[PDB]
Amino acid sequence: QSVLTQPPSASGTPGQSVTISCSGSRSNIGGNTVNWYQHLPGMAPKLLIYSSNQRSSGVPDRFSGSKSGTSASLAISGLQSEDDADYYCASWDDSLNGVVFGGGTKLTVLGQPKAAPSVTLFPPSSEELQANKATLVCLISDFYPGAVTVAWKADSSPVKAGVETTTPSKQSNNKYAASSYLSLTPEQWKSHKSYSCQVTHEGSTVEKTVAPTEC
Amino acid sequence: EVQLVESGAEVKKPGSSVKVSCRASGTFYKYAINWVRQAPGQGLEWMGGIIPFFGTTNYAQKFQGRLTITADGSTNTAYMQLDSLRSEDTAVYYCAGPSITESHYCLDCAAKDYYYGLDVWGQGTTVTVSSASTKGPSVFPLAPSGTAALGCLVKDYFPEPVTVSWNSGALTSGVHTFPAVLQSSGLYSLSSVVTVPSSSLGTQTYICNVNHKPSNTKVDKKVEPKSCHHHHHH
Repeated sequence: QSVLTQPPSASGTPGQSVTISCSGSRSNIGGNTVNWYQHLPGMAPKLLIYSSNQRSSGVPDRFSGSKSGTSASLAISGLQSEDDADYYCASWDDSLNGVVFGGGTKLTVLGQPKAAPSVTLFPPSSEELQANKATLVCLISDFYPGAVTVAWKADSSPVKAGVETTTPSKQSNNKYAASSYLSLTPEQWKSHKSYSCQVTHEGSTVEKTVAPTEC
Repeated sequence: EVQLVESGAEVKKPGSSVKVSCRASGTFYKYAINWVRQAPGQGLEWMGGIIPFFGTTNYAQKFQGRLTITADGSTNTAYMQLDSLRSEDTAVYYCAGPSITESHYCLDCAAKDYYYGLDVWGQGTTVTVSSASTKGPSVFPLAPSGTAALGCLVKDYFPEPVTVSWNSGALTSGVHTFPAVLQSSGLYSLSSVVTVPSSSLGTQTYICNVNHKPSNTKVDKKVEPKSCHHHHHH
Protein backbone atom coordinates (compact mmCIF):
# COMPACT_ATOMS: atom_id res chain seq x y z
CA GLN A 1 0.00 0.00 0.00
CA SER A 2 1.36 3.29 -1.25
CA VAL A 3 -0.65 6.34 -0.18
CA LEU A 4 -1.48 7.03 -3.86
CA THR A 5 -2.76 4.02 -5.80
CA GLN A 6 -1.58 3.23 -9.37
CA PRO A 7 -2.15 0.09 -11.48
CA PRO A 8 1.10 -1.95 -11.51
CA SER A 9 1.19 -2.23 -15.35
CA ALA A 10 -0.05 -0.62 -18.58
CA SER A 11 0.65 -1.50 -22.19
CA GLY A 12 0.14 -0.64 -25.84
CA THR A 13 1.83 -1.19 -29.21
CA PRO A 14 3.73 1.42 -31.23
CA GLY A 15 1.63 4.44 -32.17
CA GLN A 16 -1.14 3.49 -29.75
CA SER A 17 -2.14 5.43 -26.61
CA VAL A 18 -2.63 4.66 -22.92
CA THR A 19 -3.91 6.40 -19.78
CA ILE A 20 -2.41 5.62 -16.35
CA SER A 21 -4.54 6.47 -13.28
CA CYS A 22 -3.51 7.64 -9.80
CA SER A 23 -6.02 7.59 -6.96
CA GLY A 24 -5.77 9.48 -3.67
CA SER A 25 -7.77 11.31 -1.04
CA ARG A 26 -8.90 14.73 0.17
CA SER A 27 -5.68 15.22 2.10
CA ASN A 28 -3.41 14.73 -0.92
CA ILE A 29 -4.79 14.88 -4.52
CA GLY A 30 -8.05 16.48 -3.31
CA GLY A 31 -6.24 19.62 -2.14
CA ASN A 32 -2.89 19.60 -3.98
CA THR A 33 -1.41 19.58 -7.44
CA VAL A 34 -0.08 16.38 -8.94
CA ASN A 35 3.42 15.66 -10.34
CA TRP A 36 4.31 12.82 -12.73
CA TYR A 37 7.75 11.27 -13.11
CA GLN A 38 9.26 8.94 -15.71
CA HIS A 39 11.96 6.56 -14.50
CA LEU A 40 14.30 4.58 -16.75
CA PRO A 41 16.79 1.89 -15.74
CA GLY A 42 20.12 3.35 -14.66
CA MET A 43 19.22 7.04 -14.55
CA ALA A 44 17.57 9.58 -12.28
CA PRO A 45 13.80 10.10 -12.51
CA LYS A 46 12.55 12.85 -14.83
CA LEU A 47 9.71 15.29 -14.24
CA LEU A 48 7.04 15.07 -16.99
CA ILE A 49 4.03 16.90 -15.55
CA TYR A 50 3.65 19.41 -12.69
CA SER A 51 0.69 21.46 -11.39
CA SER A 52 -1.46 18.48 -12.49
CA ASN A 53 -1.63 19.45 -16.16
CA GLN A 54 1.50 21.42 -17.07
CA ARG A 55 4.29 19.86 -19.17
CA SER A 56 7.88 20.26 -17.99
CA SER A 57 10.28 21.98 -20.40
CA GLY A 58 11.04 19.89 -23.47
CA VAL A 59 8.42 17.18 -22.85
CA PRO A 60 6.34 16.49 -25.99
CA ASP A 61 2.64 17.23 -26.03
CA ARG A 62 1.79 13.55 -26.45
CA PHE A 63 2.24 13.36 -22.66
CA SER A 64 -0.68 15.01 -20.88
CA GLY A 65 -1.85 15.18 -17.26
CA SER A 66 -5.20 15.80 -15.65
CA LYS A 67 -6.87 15.76 -12.24
CA SER A 68 -10.34 15.98 -10.80
CA GLY A 69 -11.63 15.40 -7.29
CA THR A 70 -9.25 12.88 -5.76
CA SER A 71 -7.90 11.06 -8.82
CA ALA A 72 -5.33 12.00 -11.47
CA SER A 73 -4.35 10.65 -14.94
CA LEU A 74 -1.28 10.60 -17.20
CA ALA A 75 -2.18 10.09 -20.88
CA ILE A 76 0.51 9.07 -23.42
CA SER A 77 -0.22 8.98 -27.14
CA GLY A 78 1.93 8.05 -30.14
CA LEU A 79 3.65 5.34 -28.12
CA GLN A 80 7.30 4.72 -28.91
CA SER A 81 9.80 2.09 -27.75
CA GLU A 82 11.59 4.65 -25.59
CA ASP A 83 8.37 5.15 -23.56
CA ASP A 84 8.98 1.73 -21.91
CA ALA A 85 9.60 2.87 -18.32
CA ASP A 86 8.09 3.22 -14.84
CA TYR A 87 5.73 6.16 -14.26
CA TYR A 88 5.01 7.63 -10.80
CA CYS A 89 2.47 10.15 -9.58
CA ALA A 90 3.26 12.25 -6.48
CA SER A 91 1.57 14.96 -4.38
CA TRP A 92 1.91 16.83 -1.07
CA ASP A 93 -0.20 15.31 1.71
CA ASP A 94 -1.65 17.74 4.29
CA SER A 95 -2.24 15.10 6.94
CA LEU A 96 1.28 13.63 6.73
CA ASN A 97 2.97 17.00 6.10
CA GLY A 98 5.19 15.52 3.42
CA VAL A 99 5.40 14.30 -0.17
CA VAL A 100 3.67 11.03 -1.11
CA PHE A 101 4.34 8.81 -4.16
CA GLY A 102 2.25 6.26 -5.93
CA GLY A 103 3.66 2.73 -6.30
CA GLY A 104 4.54 3.19 -9.99
CA THR A 105 3.13 1.76 -13.22
CA LYS A 106 5.40 -0.24 -15.52
CA LEU A 107 4.49 0.70 -19.11
CA THR A 108 5.48 -1.87 -21.70
CA VAL A 109 5.40 -1.07 -25.39
CA LEU A 110 4.68 -4.47 -26.92
CA GLY A 111 4.48 -5.39 -30.59
CA GLN A 112 8.04 -4.37 -31.35
CA PRO A 113 9.83 -6.33 -34.11
CA LYS A 114 10.96 -9.81 -33.10
CA ALA A 115 14.76 -9.97 -33.09
CA ALA A 116 16.99 -13.04 -32.67
CA PRO A 117 19.92 -12.78 -30.26
CA SER A 118 23.49 -12.14 -31.25
CA VAL A 119 25.89 -14.34 -29.30
CA THR A 120 29.61 -13.95 -28.55
CA LEU A 121 31.48 -16.66 -26.67
CA PHE A 122 34.95 -16.24 -25.12
CA PRO A 123 37.26 -18.99 -23.81
CA PRO A 124 39.29 -18.69 -20.53
CA SER A 125 42.23 -16.28 -20.75
CA SER A 126 45.79 -17.58 -20.28
CA GLU A 127 46.00 -15.33 -17.23
CA GLU A 128 43.00 -16.96 -15.55
CA LEU A 129 44.26 -20.47 -16.36
CA GLN A 130 47.57 -19.61 -14.66
CA ALA A 131 45.58 -18.74 -11.50
CA ASN A 132 44.08 -22.27 -11.54
CA LYS A 133 40.62 -21.12 -12.65
CA ALA A 134 38.63 -21.00 -15.92
CA THR A 135 35.53 -19.04 -16.91
CA LEU A 136 33.73 -19.22 -20.26
CA VAL A 137 31.79 -16.04 -21.08
CA CYS A 138 28.62 -16.04 -23.25
CA LEU A 139 27.32 -12.57 -24.11
CA ILE A 140 23.85 -12.30 -25.63
CA SER A 141 22.60 -9.09 -27.21
CA ASP A 142 20.06 -7.36 -29.45
CA PHE A 143 17.09 -9.68 -28.81
CA TYR A 144 13.33 -9.06 -28.58
CA PRO A 145 11.22 -10.08 -26.76
CA GLY A 146 13.37 -9.97 -23.62
CA ALA A 147 13.43 -13.65 -22.67
CA VAL A 148 16.09 -16.32 -23.29
CA THR A 149 17.32 -19.61 -21.88
CA VAL A 150 20.94 -20.75 -21.94
CA ALA A 151 22.39 -24.25 -22.07
CA TRP A 152 26.06 -25.27 -22.00
CA LYS A 153 27.81 -28.31 -23.47
CA ALA A 154 31.21 -29.98 -23.05
CA ASP A 155 31.75 -31.50 -26.46
CA SER A 156 28.17 -32.70 -26.99
CA SER A 157 27.44 -33.41 -23.28
CA PRO A 158 25.21 -31.05 -21.25
CA VAL A 159 26.94 -29.21 -18.37
CA LYS A 160 24.60 -27.88 -15.63
CA ALA A 161 26.92 -27.11 -12.71
CA GLY A 162 28.93 -23.91 -12.40
CA VAL A 163 26.52 -21.85 -14.54
CA GLU A 164 25.56 -18.25 -13.73
CA THR A 165 23.02 -16.49 -15.98
CA THR A 166 21.56 -13.01 -15.72
CA THR A 167 17.97 -11.90 -16.13
CA PRO A 168 17.55 -9.99 -19.39
CA SER A 169 17.93 -6.18 -19.38
CA LYS A 170 16.98 -3.37 -21.79
CA GLN A 171 19.80 -1.97 -23.92
CA SER A 172 19.91 1.67 -24.97
CA ASN A 173 18.45 0.63 -28.32
CA ASN A 174 15.42 -0.95 -26.59
CA LYS A 175 16.38 -4.51 -27.45
CA TYR A 176 17.58 -6.82 -24.67
CA ALA A 177 20.87 -8.25 -23.37
CA ALA A 178 21.89 -11.10 -21.05
CA SER A 179 25.05 -12.96 -20.07
CA SER A 180 25.96 -16.48 -18.96
CA TYR A 181 29.16 -17.70 -17.31
CA LEU A 182 30.46 -21.25 -17.00
CA SER A 183 33.07 -22.06 -14.31
CA LEU A 184 35.45 -24.99 -15.03
CA THR A 185 38.74 -26.34 -13.72
CA PRO A 186 41.65 -25.80 -16.13
CA GLU A 187 41.86 -29.59 -16.35
CA GLN A 188 38.24 -29.82 -17.58
CA TRP A 189 38.76 -27.05 -20.12
CA LYS A 190 41.86 -28.66 -21.65
CA SER A 191 40.48 -32.19 -21.71
CA HIS A 192 37.60 -31.55 -24.12
CA LYS A 193 37.58 -30.88 -27.87
CA SER A 194 35.31 -27.90 -27.32
CA TYR A 195 32.61 -26.21 -25.24
CA SER A 196 29.39 -24.57 -26.50
CA CYS A 197 26.90 -21.94 -25.30
CA GLN A 198 23.40 -22.58 -26.73
CA VAL A 199 20.91 -19.72 -26.52
CA THR A 200 17.17 -20.39 -27.01
CA HIS A 201 14.87 -17.50 -27.89
CA GLU A 202 11.18 -18.06 -28.68
CA GLY A 203 11.89 -21.73 -29.41
CA SER A 204 14.84 -21.15 -31.74
CA THR A 205 18.30 -22.16 -30.50
CA VAL A 206 21.60 -20.77 -31.77
CA GLU A 207 25.06 -21.48 -30.55
CA LYS A 208 28.70 -20.61 -30.43
CA THR A 209 31.59 -22.98 -29.76
CA VAL A 210 35.16 -22.42 -28.50
CA ALA A 211 38.16 -24.76 -28.20
CA PRO A 212 41.38 -24.74 -26.09
CA THR A 213 43.64 -24.77 -29.14
CA GLU A 214 42.28 -21.63 -30.82
CA CYS A 215 44.60 -18.66 -31.35
CA GLU B 1 20.13 25.89 -14.32
CA VAL B 2 21.98 24.53 -11.29
CA GLN B 3 23.49 21.01 -11.37
CA LEU B 4 23.56 18.66 -8.35
CA VAL B 5 26.43 16.24 -7.77
CA GLU B 6 26.38 13.58 -5.07
CA SER B 7 29.20 11.80 -3.26
CA GLY B 8 30.45 8.37 -4.27
CA ALA B 9 29.26 4.82 -3.65
CA GLU B 10 29.28 3.61 -0.06
CA VAL B 11 29.21 0.27 1.72
CA LYS B 12 28.12 0.05 5.39
CA LYS B 13 27.65 -2.62 8.07
CA PRO B 14 24.22 -2.97 9.65
CA GLY B 15 23.73 -0.59 12.59
CA SER B 16 26.14 2.00 11.22
CA SER B 17 25.45 5.45 9.76
CA VAL B 18 25.80 6.81 6.22
CA LYS B 19 26.09 10.41 5.08
CA VAL B 20 25.56 11.41 1.46
CA SER B 21 26.40 14.90 0.15
CA CYS B 22 24.64 16.86 -2.64
CA ARG B 23 26.65 19.82 -3.99
CA ALA B 24 24.93 22.40 -6.20
CA SER B 25 26.87 24.29 -8.87
CA GLY B 26 25.51 27.63 -7.61
CA THR B 27 23.15 29.18 -5.06
CA PHE B 28 20.23 26.83 -4.37
CA TYR B 29 18.74 28.07 -1.13
CA LYS B 30 15.12 29.15 -1.56
CA TYR B 31 13.16 25.97 -2.31
CA ALA B 32 12.95 22.53 -0.79
CA ILE B 33 15.80 20.14 -1.49
CA ASN B 34 14.23 16.66 -1.39
CA TRP B 35 15.80 13.26 -0.79
CA VAL B 36 14.29 10.26 -2.59
CA ARG B 37 15.56 6.68 -2.73
CA GLN B 38 14.95 3.48 -4.66
CA ALA B 39 15.62 0.04 -3.12
CA PRO B 40 16.07 -2.90 -5.52
CA GLY B 41 12.70 -4.08 -6.85
CA GLN B 42 10.84 -1.25 -5.09
CA GLY B 43 9.14 1.98 -6.12
CA LEU B 44 10.55 5.46 -5.50
CA GLU B 45 10.35 6.41 -1.82
CA TRP B 46 10.29 9.98 -0.48
CA MET B 47 12.50 10.42 2.54
CA GLY B 48 12.28 14.10 3.42
CA GLY B 49 13.36 17.57 2.51
CA ILE B 50 14.81 20.84 3.83
CA ILE B 51 14.04 24.44 2.85
CA PRO B 52 17.54 25.90 3.28
CA PHE B 53 16.48 29.57 3.69
CA PHE B 54 14.51 28.68 6.86
CA GLY B 55 16.25 25.43 7.88
CA THR B 56 12.81 23.79 8.09
CA THR B 57 12.83 20.00 7.65
CA ASN B 58 10.04 17.56 6.82
CA TYR B 59 10.57 13.80 7.14
CA ALA B 60 8.52 10.76 6.19
CA GLN B 61 7.17 9.11 9.35
CA LYS B 62 9.11 5.92 8.56
CA PHE B 63 12.45 7.73 9.04
CA GLN B 64 11.66 10.14 11.86
CA GLY B 65 14.35 9.82 14.51
CA ARG B 66 17.03 8.26 12.29
CA LEU B 67 17.17 10.62 9.32
CA THR B 68 18.74 14.10 9.46
CA ILE B 69 18.83 16.44 6.48
CA THR B 70 21.17 19.46 6.43
CA ALA B 71 21.62 22.43 4.07
CA ASP B 72 24.87 24.44 4.36
CA GLY B 73 24.12 27.60 2.37
CA SER B 74 27.69 28.80 2.71
CA THR B 75 28.95 25.93 0.50
CA ASN B 76 25.75 25.24 -1.52
CA THR B 77 25.81 21.69 -0.21
CA ALA B 78 23.02 19.57 1.27
CA TYR B 79 23.41 16.29 3.17
CA MET B 80 21.45 13.23 4.15
CA GLN B 81 22.43 11.20 7.25
CA LEU B 82 20.68 7.89 7.87
CA ASP B 83 21.44 6.14 11.17
CA SER B 84 21.00 2.57 12.43
CA LEU B 85 21.23 1.13 8.91
CA ARG B 86 19.45 -2.10 7.96
CA SER B 87 19.43 -4.27 4.83
CA GLU B 88 16.21 -2.55 3.64
CA ASP B 89 18.23 0.69 3.40
CA THR B 90 20.31 -0.71 0.52
CA ALA B 91 19.22 1.65 -2.26
CA VAL B 92 20.12 4.40 -4.70
CA TYR B 93 19.81 7.75 -2.89
CA TYR B 94 18.95 10.87 -4.91
CA CYS B 95 18.81 14.51 -4.00
CA ALA B 96 16.55 16.72 -6.10
CA GLY B 97 15.04 20.17 -6.25
CA PRO B 98 12.97 22.53 -8.45
CA SER B 99 14.10 25.08 -11.07
CA ILE B 100 11.42 27.52 -9.77
CA THR B 101 11.77 31.32 -9.62
CA GLU B 102 9.30 33.95 -8.37
CA SER B 103 8.79 37.70 -8.64
CA HIS B 104 8.32 37.76 -4.86
CA TYR B 105 9.71 35.11 -2.51
CA CYS B 106 7.45 34.41 0.48
CA LEU B 107 9.14 35.14 3.83
CA ASP B 108 6.51 33.59 6.12
CA CYS B 109 4.69 30.83 4.24
CA ALA B 110 3.79 27.25 5.18
CA ALA B 111 6.56 24.72 4.51
CA LYS B 112 4.46 22.99 1.79
CA ASP B 113 4.54 26.22 -0.27
CA TYR B 114 8.24 25.65 -1.01
CA TYR B 115 7.80 22.07 -2.28
CA TYR B 116 7.53 21.75 -6.06
CA GLY B 117 7.80 19.21 -8.89
CA LEU B 118 11.43 17.97 -8.96
CA ASP B 119 13.18 18.73 -12.29
CA VAL B 120 16.78 18.97 -11.03
CA TRP B 121 18.32 15.67 -9.91
CA GLY B 122 21.61 14.39 -8.62
CA GLN B 123 23.17 11.39 -10.36
CA GLY B 124 22.35 9.13 -7.39
CA THR B 125 24.54 7.42 -4.78
CA THR B 126 24.50 3.64 -4.40
CA VAL B 127 24.60 2.60 -0.72
CA THR B 128 24.88 -1.06 0.17
CA VAL B 129 24.24 -2.29 3.73
CA SER B 130 25.85 -5.67 4.34
CA SER B 131 27.95 -7.67 6.77
CA ALA B 132 29.84 -9.18 3.84
CA SER B 133 33.45 -8.27 3.08
CA THR B 134 34.18 -5.59 0.49
CA LYS B 135 36.24 -7.11 -2.34
CA GLY B 136 37.75 -5.67 -5.51
CA PRO B 137 37.70 -7.43 -8.87
CA SER B 138 40.12 -9.63 -10.76
CA VAL B 139 40.29 -8.51 -14.40
CA PHE B 140 41.06 -10.80 -17.33
CA PRO B 141 41.42 -9.95 -21.04
CA LEU B 142 38.92 -11.46 -23.51
CA ALA B 143 41.00 -11.79 -26.66
CA PRO B 144 39.48 -11.05 -30.07
CA SER B 145 38.47 -14.23 -31.94
CA GLY B 146 34.08 -7.89 -40.90
CA THR B 147 34.07 -7.10 -37.18
CA ALA B 148 35.67 -8.62 -34.07
CA ALA B 149 34.66 -8.66 -30.44
CA LEU B 150 37.16 -8.18 -27.61
CA GLY B 151 36.67 -7.31 -23.98
CA CYS B 152 37.43 -7.51 -20.28
CA LEU B 153 36.03 -9.95 -17.72
CA VAL B 154 35.58 -8.25 -14.32
CA LYS B 155 35.31 -11.10 -11.86
CA ASP B 156 34.38 -11.61 -8.23
CA TYR B 157 33.76 -8.20 -6.71
CA PHE B 158 31.44 -6.86 -3.97
CA PRO B 159 29.40 -4.73 -3.70
CA GLU B 160 28.11 -2.99 -6.77
CA PRO B 161 28.99 -0.73 -8.60
CA VAL B 162 31.86 -1.12 -11.09
CA THR B 163 32.56 1.23 -14.02
CA VAL B 164 34.50 0.36 -17.20
CA SER B 165 36.06 2.69 -19.74
CA TRP B 166 38.26 1.93 -22.75
CA ASN B 167 41.51 3.79 -23.50
CA SER B 168 40.79 6.23 -20.68
CA GLY B 169 37.53 7.22 -22.36
CA ALA B 170 38.91 7.82 -25.84
CA LEU B 171 37.14 4.73 -27.14
CA THR B 172 33.35 4.82 -26.91
CA SER B 173 31.91 3.64 -30.21
CA GLY B 174 31.03 -0.03 -30.20
CA VAL B 175 31.33 -0.39 -26.42
CA HIS B 176 28.81 -2.61 -24.60
CA THR B 177 29.23 -3.12 -20.87
CA PHE B 178 26.79 -5.79 -19.65
CA PRO B 179 24.83 -5.85 -16.36
CA ALA B 180 26.52 -7.91 -13.72
CA VAL B 181 25.56 -11.39 -12.62
CA LEU B 182 25.19 -12.10 -8.89
CA GLN B 183 26.93 -15.44 -8.57
CA SER B 184 26.22 -18.32 -6.18
CA SER B 185 29.25 -17.12 -4.16
CA GLY B 186 27.53 -13.82 -3.37
CA LEU B 187 30.06 -11.95 -5.50
CA TYR B 188 29.40 -10.12 -8.75
CA SER B 189 30.94 -10.52 -12.22
CA LEU B 190 30.47 -8.54 -15.40
CA SER B 191 31.99 -8.16 -18.86
CA SER B 192 32.58 -5.19 -21.10
CA VAL B 193 33.00 -5.82 -24.85
CA VAL B 194 34.07 -3.62 -27.75
CA THR B 195 33.11 -4.46 -31.32
CA VAL B 196 35.89 -3.31 -33.65
CA PRO B 197 36.80 -3.67 -37.30
CA SER B 198 38.72 -6.93 -37.54
CA SER B 199 41.12 -5.27 -39.98
CA SER B 200 42.55 -2.92 -37.32
CA LEU B 201 43.47 -5.62 -34.77
CA GLY B 202 47.10 -5.54 -35.87
CA THR B 203 47.90 -1.93 -35.01
CA GLN B 204 45.29 -0.49 -32.66
CA THR B 205 45.59 -0.76 -28.88
CA TYR B 206 42.81 -1.65 -26.50
CA ILE B 207 43.10 -1.15 -22.72
CA CYS B 208 40.10 -1.50 -20.39
CA ASN B 209 40.02 0.74 -17.30
CA VAL B 210 38.04 -0.77 -14.43
CA ASN B 211 37.11 1.18 -11.32
CA HIS B 212 35.64 -0.28 -8.14
CA LYS B 213 35.17 2.60 -5.67
CA PRO B 214 33.95 0.63 -2.60
CA SER B 215 37.28 -1.24 -2.50
CA ASN B 216 39.40 1.68 -3.76
CA THR B 217 40.65 -0.50 -6.63
CA LYS B 218 41.45 0.40 -10.26
CA VAL B 219 42.66 -2.04 -12.91
CA ASP B 220 44.06 -1.37 -16.41
CA LYS B 221 44.27 -4.42 -18.67
CA LYS B 222 45.70 -4.49 -22.20
CA VAL B 223 43.64 -6.74 -24.50
CA GLU B 224 45.60 -8.34 -27.32
CA PRO B 225 44.96 -11.17 -29.81
CA LYS B 226 46.05 -14.59 -28.51
CA SER B 227 49.42 -15.87 -29.79
CA CYS B 228 49.56 -19.44 -31.08
CA HIS B 229 53.25 -20.23 -30.63
CA HIS B 230 53.95 -18.11 -27.54
CA HIS B 231 52.50 -19.04 -24.14
CA HIS B 232 53.79 -16.48 -21.62
CA HIS B 233 54.07 -16.87 -17.84
CA HIS B 234 55.43 -14.76 -14.94
